[PDB]
Amino acid sequence: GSSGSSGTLAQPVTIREIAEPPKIRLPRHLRQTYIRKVGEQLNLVVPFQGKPRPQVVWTKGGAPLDTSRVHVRTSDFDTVFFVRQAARSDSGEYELSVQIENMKDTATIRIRVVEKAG
Repeated sequence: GSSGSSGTLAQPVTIREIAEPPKIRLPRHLRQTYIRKVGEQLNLVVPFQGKPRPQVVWTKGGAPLDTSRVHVRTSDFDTVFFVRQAARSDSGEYELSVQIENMKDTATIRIRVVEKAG
């Protein structure tokens, strides 16, 4: 008779697979113009998920942090951002992207600095 079926011949593809995809868990306190005062110390904890070890990239508009005066303590678990004094200048947008074997993620953060009142 005549049966029906699909299929083709072609060597398989062997390639390592990812354990867990990158995910930038943004808190509710970051989903809004971060209002802060000048001089005060900044503290931002943006947790990230993924495996085996998701990289953490920090950029301000497109360029990486000067990493000269800023103290960025990234932990396998989550990353942490802090600053001695929040100068009105700092006020901008912090983009956080997670690098992975064959995956990548991005995120935006709004930061606003206001001069103390007197």
